[PDB]
Formats: sequence, structure tokens, C-alpha cells
Amino acid sequence: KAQIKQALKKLYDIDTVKINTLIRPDGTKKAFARLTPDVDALDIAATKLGLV
Amino acid sequence: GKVKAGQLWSKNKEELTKILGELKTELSQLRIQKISSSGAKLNKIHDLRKSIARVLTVINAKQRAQLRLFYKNKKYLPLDLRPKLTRALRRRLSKEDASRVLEKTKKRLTHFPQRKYAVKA
Amino acid sequence: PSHKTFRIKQKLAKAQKQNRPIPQWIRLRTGNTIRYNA
Amino acid sequence: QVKVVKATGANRGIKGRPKGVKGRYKMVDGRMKKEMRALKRLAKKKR
Amino acid sequence: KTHGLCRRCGRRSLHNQKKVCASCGYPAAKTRKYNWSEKAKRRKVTGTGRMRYLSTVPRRFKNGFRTGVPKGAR
Amino acid sequence: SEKAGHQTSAESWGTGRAVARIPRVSGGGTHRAGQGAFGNMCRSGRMFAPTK
Amino acid sequence: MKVRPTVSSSRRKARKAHFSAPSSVRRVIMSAPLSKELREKYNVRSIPIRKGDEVQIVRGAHKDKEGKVTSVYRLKYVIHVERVTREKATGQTVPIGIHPSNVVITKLHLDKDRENILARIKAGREQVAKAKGK
Amino acid sequence: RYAATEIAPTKSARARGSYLRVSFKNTRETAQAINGWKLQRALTFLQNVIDKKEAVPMRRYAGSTGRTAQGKQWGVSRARWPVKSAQFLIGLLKNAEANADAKGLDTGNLIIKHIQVNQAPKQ
RNA sequence: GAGACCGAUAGCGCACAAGUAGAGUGAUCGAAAGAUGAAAAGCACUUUGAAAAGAGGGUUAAAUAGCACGUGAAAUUGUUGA
RNA sequence: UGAGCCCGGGUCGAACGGCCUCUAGUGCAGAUCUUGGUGGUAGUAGCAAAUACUUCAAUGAGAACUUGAAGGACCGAAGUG
RNA sequence: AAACUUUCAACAACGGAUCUCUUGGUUCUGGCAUCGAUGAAGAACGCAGCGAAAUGCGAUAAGUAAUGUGAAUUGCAGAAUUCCGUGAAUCAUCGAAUCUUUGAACG
Ligand SMILES: [Zn+2]
Repeated sequence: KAQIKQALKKLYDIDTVKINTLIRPDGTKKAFARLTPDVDALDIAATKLGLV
Repeated sequence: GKVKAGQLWSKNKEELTKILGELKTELSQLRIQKISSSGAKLNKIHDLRKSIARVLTVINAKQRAQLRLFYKNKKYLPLDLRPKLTRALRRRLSKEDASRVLEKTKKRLTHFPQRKYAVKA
Repeated sequence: PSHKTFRIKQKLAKAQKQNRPIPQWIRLRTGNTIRYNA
Repeated sequence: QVKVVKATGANRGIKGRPKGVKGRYKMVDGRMKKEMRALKRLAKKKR
Repeated sequence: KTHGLCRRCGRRSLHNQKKVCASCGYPAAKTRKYNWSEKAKRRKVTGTGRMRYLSTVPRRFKNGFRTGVPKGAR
Repeated sequence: SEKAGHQTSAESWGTGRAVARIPRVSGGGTHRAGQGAFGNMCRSGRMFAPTK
Repeated sequence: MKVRPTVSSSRRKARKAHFSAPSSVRRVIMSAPLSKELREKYNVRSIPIRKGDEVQIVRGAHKDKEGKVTSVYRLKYVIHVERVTREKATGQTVPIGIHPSNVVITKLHLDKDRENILARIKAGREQVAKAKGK
Repeated sequence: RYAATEIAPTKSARARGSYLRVSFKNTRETAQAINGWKLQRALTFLQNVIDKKEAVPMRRYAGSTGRTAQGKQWGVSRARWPVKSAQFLIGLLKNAEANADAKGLDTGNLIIKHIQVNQAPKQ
């Protein structure tokens, strides 16, 4: 979680309130990063993540 | 989006590091925007991964060349820069030690060596 | 059971991946004798 | 003591002990019937 | 069960009471090998796996285990 | 090869069974289980007078 | 007759080599002959085929048909020549596979590498011709 | 390919089915029952067989078949109702009738010239 | 590099994703399984059918070669005729 | 005489034969032979106990064992939870 | 008379024998001598745009560097190559590198 937070802050300029991680059955990790109220998840996803 | 080995060889350390950082940032951006509409962007990402490998290889080779120049005239060298050969080949006697001969044998060969001769028919 | 290890979980994942079927483009590849997963 | 089982029906072509729960068993067939006749003829010839 | 996974050979042949692999003998440094089972010897003999380095040795011998780079290389 | 046909573990089932008195392969989970072996008259077995 | 011990007269090994050769050996195998005018122009008999060559199919169902080589398909030892095609059931057009030993090169794709190849072949041929003549 | 090669294909309509999950014996008996008839009469008879109104005689494969009065239509006492075999024969007959309509023949004057049931690889 | 060898029940267990699939708690045991066609040119379009498929039509020298594919015996079975 | 040899018709596609010697893993009805395949028995024996299912409607090419409603039964907190 | 049982023939089934073929085996012969703490043999997990296995490779991951050849790969998709060029390739050679977890296995 510390590395995930540091990477999100350093690269994509995302501030996160918290991070919850699990390991999927296939072997990959899934991370739910809950962001600060100041930023908007929809705006960040549309701009930096390219997700509609 | 392909880098050239000759250009990387010509460039020095700082430019190689800057190029590697640029390639890695581009790789992250293209992956995030590739997860949707992975296409010719997949092609670009494949070429960019190969480029990152090329830059890393060039940096490592230049650093090893500098280290070899540093250890050119030193008695001990790192195992990485030491020759590999095989275990038995590394444990064999050196050429000088294997060709070393006793002084009495050296005198005998100096004064009574194998002579050239022919015998008629 | 519910209590396991990440390594055994990864082995289970590899078990499913091996128990994935065959691709049709593999079938259509030239010189191919593969028909079904054995 | 020993139970004799014919190698027929469910007992034909079995690797080992049949379903008959017994301490000691012996399987029989016509081939060993002829074996036994030859052995008995040799015994009579000896006597 | 009396047999779980051995780390050295990957089979379910590790006794849990004796703590010894029935196939390779994990605790012992040597790999279990007997000459009355040529089938087992050829099942786990060299060449049945990947040969990461022993495969690269012969080409180096052919070239003479030479070190360096070709003249004029960039 | 001198090992042609000798590379199996077979034993005769016995005399009391209504089957041919031929060495048969042990096992139980494949076609080769229970099949004849070590015979010049048997499939995947030896041949009479192996050539030397 | 074979003399040197390096050479093999074995059908099995010959066919293994032919059918498992890599791409470069496949190119050398798929070399094709030159036209007559090109022969008296270059003193070269044959040359590996490539994509820029114009050839004339002289054997097969297509008797004497010319065209520009569109694709050389080294995996199945065939080349694709322009317009020597057949329609599938659907009407979609697919090229026919014609062998380089069956095509004859009419106009050659000139570049530095192939000029060097032709120069080397000519040098060898003229040296041996001079040696045989005198 | 078809066994009966002496019939011209421009005047006849043919249907075929391979690897059908039905009983070979029952299918043979019912095909022999419907052999040589008009298409409409065969269809009506097969639907009656499904509805348990008429039954096919058990002639060759007739092990321990109970008797029924309908058997007197065939001069036999042992008759049976192979519903699934009847259904598949109806399917093939409708396919053949569609083929005859496509070729333009008169469907009212068609007879079943050839019928054959062979064994398929066993499952 | 070769052979008066064997030629898919033969020859190594293995001509093939074979020490594989599978069996045994385990030491271990351990198979079966090659071939369309010169070239996929692996049947467009129409019709019946829920579909699988079928019938026209078409490719090819050949579909009496349709990916249950070279040739295709006997056992056994169906139809036809005597 | 015979083991056998030869020709015709159909199928099929790529190699094969006669003669004199040489050579051998060379000739089959059996071996409760080996492997593979196929029969009669035979559409035969047989497809258990847990009391028990019924009506309408919907889906569907096709409905006893797909679903919704209603009726009749059951596990009976030491359960068919 | 039909049906049924049996016989003969043609076609069609079942089945995979015979003939043909062989990137396989088997035997003989010839040149050579080369595993490993600089971490071997073996096991494990990952790596392709689309891959399950075989194969290759190791987070530089069906691969990088260098040399050579000289214009491909291919099942599809997308890119190439200006071709009068340090340069395509599931290419060859191969002297530099990368080389995850165990395994003699070593906090
Ligand atoms: Zn072990």
C-alpha cells in the first residue's frame, strides 16, 4: 500500500485517503484507492485514466 | 517510437538516463490510455518496451567498459568482469606454471636438444 | 479450505490457465496438427 | 479349510482374491483338470 | 496423509512423520538414485528438464571459450 | 536392442484363473495394464532369438 | 560421386534439412533462374528471388504468364506473383503459390546488395572460364 | 452416395441423415413398415404411431414383444410404437418433400422407392 | 558418416503437446495415438429444417478425397434382385 | 494332381515384376495364444426405499422431472434449518 | 403368396487389414573432450496484440547488445523499406549483457 500510494502521488498526481488491496484468483493484485474529497474521481478518470 | 543502438552508443550517460526516464513515463501513459483501444498503441508499446531494453543494455555496457578500464591494471577483479570459461578451466594451472620446468631439465635441454637428422636409403 | 497461501493460490490459477481451451487461430496456423486440448 | 473356487461367472479372469471372504482359497479350471489327470497318471505309473 | 509436497522434486512424496522424501530424499544432499530402477534413473536424469546452462556450454567450447569483442565492433 | 521387450514389469496371474498363463503388466489405470508381455507372440514384446 | 566425408548422401537427413531450414537457407533454396538477356548481361545464371523482381511463370497451369512478384512466402516455399490469382467460393481473390524453380526472372530489382551478389557471381564465373579456356 | 444407384437424380428426391441417436433395430423395423408407400400415407401412419393409434410390426428384432390387436393390420401379433424413430423418419420425410417441392415434382404422386437404415459407430 | 536392419501390433515405452494422459499413500507402474489434396482451391449463393444437418449449386483430375478425409479386406449389418 | 500361376471386368493412385545365384525376424486353425475389431444372447435382464402428486399461466421447435400462482403432503429446532 | 431362417451376387454400412510413403527407431564406424558456490543437473512461477500444450526466454522476459546475410513475418490485425541502406527477419552466427523462487543451496 505504501508503494502504491507513493506511485500514485509521484506519477499521476493523485491524492488518496486510503488504499485497500486484494489478490485476485489469477494472481494479480487489485487496489481500491479512495481519494480525497477535494479531487473528483470522474474528472481524474476522464482526464488521466481515459475511462468513460 | 524505436531508438537506434548507434545513437545510444554515441550518446553519453546523462542523455541515456534522460531518454530512459522519458521512455518509462511514455510507457506508463500509453499503458493507461491503452487499456481502452489497445491497437496501434499496442504496437507502439511493444516497440517502446524494446527501446527501454535497448537503453538499459547500452547503459550497462558503457558502465562495464568503464569498470574494465578501471580494473585494467589491478591484481583482483570482480567476478562479474572475470572470465567464465568452466570450473575446471579456471582451476587448471596457468600456462606459465604448467610450462615451468626444473633448472636441471632446462640445462639438459639447452645443451642436448633433439637434433634434426636424416638416414639415407 | 479458506486458509491457504499465495503460492498455492497461484498454482490453482495456473491450473485453470492450463484448463483453458484451444484457440481457433492456432488451429488455422499452417502445419498444425493440434485439434483439441489433451 | 481351503475353499475351492471355479473361475467362472463373476470369478472369471480376476487378478486376485474373489469376493468370497475366506482365509485360504484355490482357483480351478479345466486346464488344471488335465494337469491333475497327468499328475495322477504319473503317480500311478510310479506306484 | 503421509505424503505432502517436496520442494526439491515437486512431487507429493514427502513423509510428514519421517520428514524424508520417498523419491529424492530431500533432507539429504544427494538425490536418491538406485541402479535397480533404470526407468527412474532415466525419468529424472539430466536432459529431462530445461538445461539453462549446460546447453550453452558446447558452443563456447566450439569457439574456444574466447573472451572479448570482434575487431571494429560498435 | 538387448533391452527391447524387457522394459516392463509383468508377472503371470496364475494357474487357477480362466486366462492364458502369460506375464501381464501390473497397474490399473491404462490400456497396458493386464496385457501380455515378455513373449514372442505378444504385442509390444520380445521376438524369438533376438539378433546379436 | 560424393567424395568429401562432410557430405551426406542420405535421403532422411537431406529431407530434414530441406524441411527444417531457416529463412536464409530457404532463400538460397528458393533462388530462381535469370532470363536469357540477363544471362548475357550479367554472366549470372540464377539468384535468390525477392519482392522487387518481375518474373515469367513458365511451368504449371499458367503456361507463359508474366507478373511482378508480390510476396515471397518462405514458410511454404512459394512466391506470389501479381495477378496469378484464383477466386475462392465467396469470390474473394487469393494468390496461387508458384515455385521459384518454375518462374523465370525477367526484370531484376537493382540495389547495392544484389549488385554485389551479381558482381561476385560474375567474378567467379569469369575466373573459372578463363582458367578452363587457358 | 446412396445405395440405390439405378435411380436417376433428376426425377427423384432424396434425404439423408447420419449419426442419429436412435435405436437401430426400432428404426429398421419402422422404416420397413413405411417402405414402398405414398409420402402422405407414410406421414399419417408415422403420426399415428406417435399418437399410439397404429403400430409397426416387430418382424426381425422382436424379442419378448407383447401382442396387440393393431398387429392384425400386418398379419402379425407382435407390434410396437417406436415414437422417437417415427419422429426422425418424419423429419427426413419432410426434408425430402421440401427437396421435391424445390425440384418441382408433384408431391401427391410420390412413393418411397428406397429406404435404408445402417449401423453407425457406437457411442 | 553409414547399413543386404525395422517400416506405425514392426522399430526404443515414446515417428505425434511420451516418460505425456492416466493408476497407486508411496517406492513406482505407464499407454493409445502418423497419411485429404499439386495447391484449402476446406463448398459462395438458393431452399427445407429449431438446430445438427439435408437437397440443389459450386472447387478440383478426382468429393468413388468433405478435415469421422490415400488405398479401404474379413468378421458383422441394411436395401435390392434370384 | 497339388501348394499355386496367368488373363478379363470394377476400384485405385506410384511404383513393380520374370529369370540365375545370395540371404533370413520367410509360410499357421488351434497354444483356456497376444493386440484390435465384431457377433448371438437381446431391444432381453434390468432402470431400488424415502408414503405424492394435481390445476392454470408463461418461456420454448419441443415441458412429468423450466418457472409463477393455487391445492394436497413432508423435514419438525435431537431438522430435509 | 408374404413375413421369418439360410444361400449367391451388386450397392451401402462397421472396422482399419493389405499396398505405398516416413523430419522416427536400431546397429556399426570416425573426429573430438566440454557440468557445478562466477551457483550445476532438477523443480516452480511468470513473459506474445490475440496461446492451452510443446518450444524459447526471465520484470531488459517467444527476448536485448555485437557480427553476418540482405528485404521480410504470416493465422489474422497493426506497423514496415524508401530499395541505391549501419538495414526487415519466429534469420544465422555469437566473443557483451539481463538472468524471478527453490535446488549441493548458503542470515
Ligand atoms: Zn523430493
